Amino acid sequence: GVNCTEVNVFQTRAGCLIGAEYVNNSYEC
Amino acid sequence: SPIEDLLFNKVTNGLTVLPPL
Ligand SMILES: *[C@@H]1O[C@H](CO)[C@@H](O)[C@H](O)[C@H]1NC(C)=O
Repeated sequence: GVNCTEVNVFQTRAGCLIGAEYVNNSYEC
Repeated sequence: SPIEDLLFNKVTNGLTVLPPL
């Protein structure tokens, strides 16, 4: 839950993710 | 669904809240 503008970046609703990109397709997780 | 909408419109430091999966 941190809008990491004060610290590959993708922003989820659970926070921001660093180190992982975003993929259009979906698979069982 | 309309019943789902009617149900939805009836229920209202250091302590974070994790979002559901
Ligand atoms: C993070 O901050 C920017 C600018 O303050 C805002 O536009 C953006 O919506 C914020 N992120 C989220 C997930 O709300």
